[PDB]
Parts: sequence; structure tokens; C-alpha cells
Amino acid sequence: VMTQSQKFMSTSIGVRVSVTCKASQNVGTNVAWYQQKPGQSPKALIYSASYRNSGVPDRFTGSGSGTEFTLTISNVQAEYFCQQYDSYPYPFGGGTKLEIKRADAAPTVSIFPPSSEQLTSGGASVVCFLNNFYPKDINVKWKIDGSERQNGVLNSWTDQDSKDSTYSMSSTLTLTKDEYERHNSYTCEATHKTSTSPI
Amino acid sequence: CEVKLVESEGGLVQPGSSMNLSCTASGFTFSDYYMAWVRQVPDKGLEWVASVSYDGSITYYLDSLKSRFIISRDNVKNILNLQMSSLKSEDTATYYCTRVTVVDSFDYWGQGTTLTVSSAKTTAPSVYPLAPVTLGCLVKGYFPEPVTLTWNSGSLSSGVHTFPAVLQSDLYTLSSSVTVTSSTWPSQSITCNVAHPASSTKVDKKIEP
Amino acid sequence: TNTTDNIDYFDISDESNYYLISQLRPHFSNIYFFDEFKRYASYHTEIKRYEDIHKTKVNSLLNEASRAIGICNRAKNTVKGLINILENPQKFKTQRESYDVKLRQYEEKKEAFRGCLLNKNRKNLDQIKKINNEIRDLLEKLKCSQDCQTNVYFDMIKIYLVDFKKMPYENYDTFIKQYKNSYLSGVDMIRKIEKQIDNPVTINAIKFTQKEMGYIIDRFEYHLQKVKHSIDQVTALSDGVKPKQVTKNRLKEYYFNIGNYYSIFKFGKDSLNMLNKALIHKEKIVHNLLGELFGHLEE
Repeated sequence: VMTQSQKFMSTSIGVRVSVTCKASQNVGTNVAWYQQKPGQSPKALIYSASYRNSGVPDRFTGSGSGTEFTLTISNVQAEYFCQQYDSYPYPFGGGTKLEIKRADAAPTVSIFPPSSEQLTSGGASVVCFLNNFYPKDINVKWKIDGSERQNGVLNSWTDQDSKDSTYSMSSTLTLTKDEYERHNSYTCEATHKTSTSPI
Repeated sequence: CEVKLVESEGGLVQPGSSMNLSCTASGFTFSDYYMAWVRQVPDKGLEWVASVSYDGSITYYLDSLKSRFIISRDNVKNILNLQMSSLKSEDTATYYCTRVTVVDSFDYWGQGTTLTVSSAKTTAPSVYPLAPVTLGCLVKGYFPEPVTLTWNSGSLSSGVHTFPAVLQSDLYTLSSSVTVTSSTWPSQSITCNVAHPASSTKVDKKIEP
Repeated sequence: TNTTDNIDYFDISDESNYYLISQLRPHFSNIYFFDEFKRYASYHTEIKRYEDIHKTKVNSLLNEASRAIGICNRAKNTVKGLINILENPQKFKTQRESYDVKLRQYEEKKEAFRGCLLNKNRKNLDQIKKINNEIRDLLEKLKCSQDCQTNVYFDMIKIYLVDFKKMPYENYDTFIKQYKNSYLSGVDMIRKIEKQIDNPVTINAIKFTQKEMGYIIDRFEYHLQKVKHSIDQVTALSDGVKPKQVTKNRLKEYYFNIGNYYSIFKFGKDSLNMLNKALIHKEKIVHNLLGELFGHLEE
């Protein structure tokens, strides 16, 4: 039983792009490729490596035999899965998300005080918002009263914006009201490809 | 006329099974093609669940899932049926109904049904407005997780940044921000719109500076 | 041997002529090919799923193709009875209808019976075209890419030749021409004797039995060439050079042709076996009358 996948790949419109799938015990021609939109059902375009279904644009092609397989597509407008349907279990590759190249950008940092209803509710959460930062690589440092805190912070990373090709980062620090009195001001610090921009 | 596959909820269930799924096939001859289902998780789609032969006599189950899952198909009513027993937090999934070719490839896929298995009470979201030109809105402690945020009743689709939800300890949490020009702020000021379909709670509290 | 009691020799082909429907089971030569493909799939693990198709798709087709013939079985008995009055002069006298009006119904009933077997399996015709196409898609499951071994394909030919050796083609070839010679000898005698005799009822009963006999010989002769084409081509491939490895898509064409050629041989052997038995039987009927013709003219 055999399965591989690789890390995500970054290309721009419109160039030819390969996706690499290998695996451990030759399945011959027995491979399948499915396209999955970020919020829609998976769609099958390629079966048996080299054959494409109807309703599939001509730019999608496939190749490879035996152990290694690649998928190349000439033009472009998400995540792609390679499968072995040969033997049980029939496993797909982990999948590689697709992103679009663009010019580098700096993150717009913003700090927000906790909501009035929240301090009544005995809690206090300050969020820092880092938006339109390109590339995706970024770091967030949290310093309370000028002193760094490494616990109680929850962050989430937005999927790559299709319209502007800019990532989005949200960092939230939740903390009881009895510890919000330590400072009356707050700052958000952000490592990125620039002199540190901490506000 | 058109081949398509519909599915049933889905939604929150308790660990002790109590969940069944159905699938409807149209636009093609049910008997000629196999019928399989496929399981989905945030990081997926590796795992695949059972498939059933045309007659319905022989079926293969995942070794892990053979004990707790039963498949059946209704050729007469064009229905594909999944049976689950003793559900687990690993069984939480999205399930896409699939047509299976002779080559075992899945040529067509259903719309998908989202299943969640845990022991978390359904909790309405506390909504908090955020003021400082960035305008934010914070949603905390809301179960179940499937929720959409509307901005200006959908009047501004530019600058909206919906972030992926995060579950902490017991409950999901999510925040979103909107970026509008400073001169547009005074004339028209508007709430962030949070609607919780699973708890059926849709409340709104305007941003206050 | 009063009258013919078996009418299993009628057959009909569609307008495209690709499919020949026989009254003898399986009624379709393609089912024999489907039965013979199961032998191919047993050796290859990748095609082990094909057993489900055979257990369900092909087995139901044989029962479904056989059932469509049963609807025509009642119309068959109507036609069958018409021959008995036409072929027996003493039975024909009770009817006391003109020989031509009794002949006109038979011809229209002959096509109507022929038409039923063809029309009832029309929905089934799309199935046999759908099955073997599905097998073409299934053959993509082999784990080869321009390196498909031809062993299994070639081990079957040496086994087929032994199965080919069991049937005696040469005895059948002698059977037809000598019988067909007697068929000729009967007909050309009748054209000159019909002016000599004034009563036509007894000679018309033969002339009908002879006309139908000529139809039966063609079905035998037609099948004999296809069996001769099946023995020759499969034997010629054994003579041809054998490569161990061929293309995946080509091996599909390799597998199909031998099973295609073999299925006709299997199908022809069944019809050839039945056709001679009906041919010697009609010859037995034409002769019990020939004795009746000569004795009456004496007195």
C-alpha cells in the first residue's frame, strides 16, 4: 500500500506547474487526480495519470508511470489530490494548495481595546490584526506593559486572498479582568521582512 | 438529465451513534455503476469509506471502520445508505457521495454532508464590537462552529477579512475586521452581522467608538 | 416421421448485422465471449473485480435474453403449426385452402416470428455493447505500461488448439456438400416433373419442404465459414512470432480478438450440431413422401 505527497507550491498566472506525487510499491497507471475548491465538492479531472474526463479544460494534463507521477497545467484562472485506486486502501496524497505570486507587502498592524460588554463580563481580550502581509512568513510578539507574554495568545491564519494575493493574520490575547489592571496601554509587535513595526 | 448526488445531515450528534446518511442519484442508471462514500476532515481527504456492488451483495469496509459501519444501497429508490454505530470524535467528518467507475476511480461527487461527533453543548455566540482605520468584531464561545459573518448586510465586500475559527479548551472562537475610509465612517456606521445557523441565533450590536 | 417437431433452426440478424440472434442458448455469441473472458480475469489479480460483473451483469443478461425469447415462444407455436399442414398433404386436405394463400401467411408469419426474436432483445442489444465496453475500461487496471506480458494470452492459445482439435471440421465439410448435392438433385428433378404430373398437392408439399430445406443449408454453410475463420485465425496466431511484452492498449486488442474468434467457434459448434440434425430430419421427411408420390401414379 503506497502513498506520497509534497509541500505546497507557489506559481503565478500564467505558467506551467508540476505537482509531485510518488509512492512505495508501483501501481502502474492506477492513479487519479481531483480538484477541490476552497468551499466546494471535489471534482475529478484526471484518472489513470494520462486520461482526462469530459468537462475538463484542455490545459490540465497528466503523465508518469510506475512509482512517480506529476501533473502539469499550462494556464490558470486550489488544492489537488493524487490517488491510488489500485489496491486497498485507496489513499489520496495530502494535497498541495496553490498560491499566486505577487510583489512583497508590509503588514498593517492594528490594536483594539477590549469591548465594553466584555469587562462587564469579567473578561478582557485585546486583538492585534496584521493584514495584507506578503509573503505568508510572519511572526507575532506580544508584550504587556512592555513585557513579553508567551501564554494565553491564540492566532489564526487566513487562507491566501484570491483577489489581492495577500495573507491575513489575527492574534488574540484573552485574559481575566483582574489582570487587565497591570497596564492601561498596550502594543502589538510583529516580526516581518522589514525593520520591526511594533504598535 | 444531469448526474447529481444529494446528502442528508449531518450536524451535531452524540457519541452513541444515532446517525444515518442517505444519498440520491439521478440522471444516470444506478445499477450500472458502483456507489461509494468518502470521508473528510479538516486535513484530508486520505481516508475513504465503504462502497457497495450493483446487486448490493458484496461490500468492503475500512478495517478500522468495519465494526462500527454498515453500508446498504436501494437500487429501487436510487438511494445510497450509510449506517454508523458507536460514533467517535474520529468519525466527525464531511462525507461526499461518489460514483465509482469500474477502474475504482470516483468520476462524480456529491455536494457533501458535514458530521460532527462530540459532547459539547450548543452555545450561542457572545458578540462584542471593537473600536480603535480598522474596525473589528469579536465572536467568542459559540457552539456549534459553522457560522458566517455578514458586514453591512452584505453592503461592503471589500476590505472584509474573515479569519478561520479557533476552538480553545471547550469552544470555538473567531474574530473578523473591516477596513473602511475615515470619511465614510461618520455618514454610514454599521454593525458586524453574526448569524449562528446551528444554534439559530442571529444577533447584531453596532460598533461603538 | 410425420412432421417436423423442432423449429430451433430459425435465426435473425439486425440491420447492422453485427449481432446474430440464435434460438439456441445463450442466444448471443457475445455471452460466450463474456464467459470466456472470466477465464482471462482469473489469472490476473487486477481484474478480480470482473467476477462481480459476471455474477450480476452477465448472469442477469443470459436470464434476460432467454426471457425475451419466451415471449416469442407463443408466436413460434403459431408458425410451427402452419408448417405441419403445409408439409403434410393428408393434413392439408382438411384445411382446403389454396396452396398459395397458405404459403402467403407462412412467409408473413416467418418474418413475424423472426421479427419477434429481433425486436424483444433490442433493449438487450445495448447491454452487450455496454458490457464489453466496460471490460475495455476495466483492462486499464493492469499494472503495465508498454510492458504487458503476453504469457497468459499465449498459454490460452495452446489450450484452445486442443479444444479446437476436439471438433471434427472435415466431417462437417463432407456432410454439407453431399446433402446439398441431394438438395440440387431434388430441385432440378422437380422443375421438369411438375409439367408431367397434374396433381400438385403432393409435389407442392415437397416443394415447400425443399424450399425450407434450402434455407436451412445456408445457416449451416454460413456458420461453417465462421468456424473455419475461427480455426484459421487462432491457429495462424500460434504460427506467428510471439513477443513476451506488448503495449497495454494493444494487449486489450490481443485479448479481445481471441475471445471474439473463439466465441464464434463455440457458437458455431452449437448451431452446426443442431442444424445437421434438423437437416437429416427434413431429409427423412422428403423421402417418406417420395415413396408416396411414386406409388399413386402407378394406379
